Amino acid sequence: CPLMVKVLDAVRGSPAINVAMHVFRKAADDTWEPFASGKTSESGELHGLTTEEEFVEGIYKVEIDTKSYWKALGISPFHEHAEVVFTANDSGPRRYTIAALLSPYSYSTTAVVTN
Amino acid sequence: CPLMVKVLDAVRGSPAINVAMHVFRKAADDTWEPFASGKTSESGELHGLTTEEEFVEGIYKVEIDTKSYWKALGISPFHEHAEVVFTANDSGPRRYTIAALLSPYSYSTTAVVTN
Amino acid sequence: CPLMVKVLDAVRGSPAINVAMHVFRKAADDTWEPFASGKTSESGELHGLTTEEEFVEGIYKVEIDTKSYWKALGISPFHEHAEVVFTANDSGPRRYTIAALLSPYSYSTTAVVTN
Amino acid sequence: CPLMVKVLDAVRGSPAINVAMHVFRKAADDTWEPFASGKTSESGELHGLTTEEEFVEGIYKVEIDTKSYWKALGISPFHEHAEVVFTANDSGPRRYTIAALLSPYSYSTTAVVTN
Repeated sequence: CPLMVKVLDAVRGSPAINVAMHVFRKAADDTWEPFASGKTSESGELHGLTTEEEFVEGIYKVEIDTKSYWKALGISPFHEHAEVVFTANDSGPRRYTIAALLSPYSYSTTAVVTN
Repeated sequence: CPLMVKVLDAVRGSPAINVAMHVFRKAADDTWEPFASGKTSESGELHGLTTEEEFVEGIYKVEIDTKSYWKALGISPFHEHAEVVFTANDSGPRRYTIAALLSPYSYSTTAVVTN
Repeated sequence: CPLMVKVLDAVRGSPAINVAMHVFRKAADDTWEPFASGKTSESGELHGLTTEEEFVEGIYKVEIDTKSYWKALGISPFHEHAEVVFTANDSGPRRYTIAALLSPYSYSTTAVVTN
Repeated sequence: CPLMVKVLDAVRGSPAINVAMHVFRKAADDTWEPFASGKTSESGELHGLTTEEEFVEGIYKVEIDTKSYWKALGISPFHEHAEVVFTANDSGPRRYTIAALLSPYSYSTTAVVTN
């Protein structure tokens, strides 16, 4: 599993469950093409977005719908979404774990890249 | 000053100086219209992006060129950039300070919204 | 001002106001000798803790009373406090700004060290 | 497993391996008593510190030796250590995952508490 995302809620100290996200890949003509999508599970994780074969070199964008997450909890948050944009697999295949830590007016994002 | 950005470098323990960024407003056709840009000062701050009259309600994106910053320092970064996307002034004009804390494989962004 | 602390609230998107903290210096017997304290202003900042003459090399601890802050806001926190422990002035006097970003179940602390 | 710690390196985008930490519990007389210790594995995780039976209610402190971690990589970091202090099990037994994200001049810590 070459691309996984984990989302935590910094207010409750819990996984952020049922958070929707879409992944995009930059095409040769510079547009963002839809690549994969999913929502976080009860553990705050989203697995199975792609395969080693499909996940070729390129620039990818993960757009995490954090606004809908907060709104369903009654909160009007600052950010519309949390976006993570990165070049992947430039030196060969790697495994990427993207973590997002959510607060109503702040988010943090971290990448763990393994070989 | 309705919109200010402050950037810190978590590797060196300093303001992040000469960080370039662009501010976009979302157009009617859902494309991003650039409208302001600048680079952070010796204090890591960028002021004077817009004015209260011009800074009307809408969705705004700040794209911070973190990759160029880390490249200029000889340090390999993960992200292409750090984006902050938010709806402004939904309850009337506010002063926004966007605070970004940068590491090569992680960043955080926080909004301090004052009235 | 050799030592300043700035605290932000990631839930409300604001300076964290009236946050109490104590500064300790490590004694010869490895106990913590209190020597300064204060509470953050309307801007979330605490200035005037020490002076350049008094702020000699040594190990210092800032204990930020985050639990009281969250309790005063009616929000359940995880931590008893946020501690920052550091050796000061190891290469000669520096100006230290300690920046703390607070959420109920997460915090970050960053040092901006200028010369 | 009621108490686990995970440590990541924000510079390299990797688990922080072989990071030492000590856990303490506040005694009835207010002193910190040694509770458990260990070092992070190749995955940046430390498991098996305690048991459900042993991990009674109380105030606990995790002192993570982040300075030694950075020094072994050639870096003189800001913090002496990263300390996480918290009341545990106040409403019955819970499972605690403490995460720490390390940069030379910044650290973040998060708690995920599950029932």
